[PDB]
Amino acid sequence: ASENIEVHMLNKGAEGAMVFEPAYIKANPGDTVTFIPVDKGHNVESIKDMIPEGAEKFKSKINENYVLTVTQPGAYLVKCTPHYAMGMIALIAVGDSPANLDQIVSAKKPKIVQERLEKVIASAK
Ligand SMILES: [Cu+2]
Repeated sequence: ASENIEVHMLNKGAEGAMVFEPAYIKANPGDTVTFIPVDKGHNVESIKDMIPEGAEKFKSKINENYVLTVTQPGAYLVKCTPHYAMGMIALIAVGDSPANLDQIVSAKKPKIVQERLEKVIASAK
């Protein structure tokens, strides 16, 4: 069955300022991911060329509870549009072995983002 996972958007979390909690999401195809802003001023958006081929781009409105359906297997890098430069990202691993994860780790992106992205990848390891 399809499960729903809740992800929160916070000004301050345990890992720092401007975060997605959790920042790492393990899901199966057909799962929904619900993005919930706790504080005002956050949204969720897929980052260009950081979702698997076949997946559709999306961008939520600020403060709305966004329901994302993941169909394609692989890795999804998401961001909060206004705080992406501050490291506000979340990774969604749908299925096993996202082949595009390598491509997501190497893609050009803010240095503070790379730090968080790597750290979540190591913790999931
Ligand atoms: Cu934000």
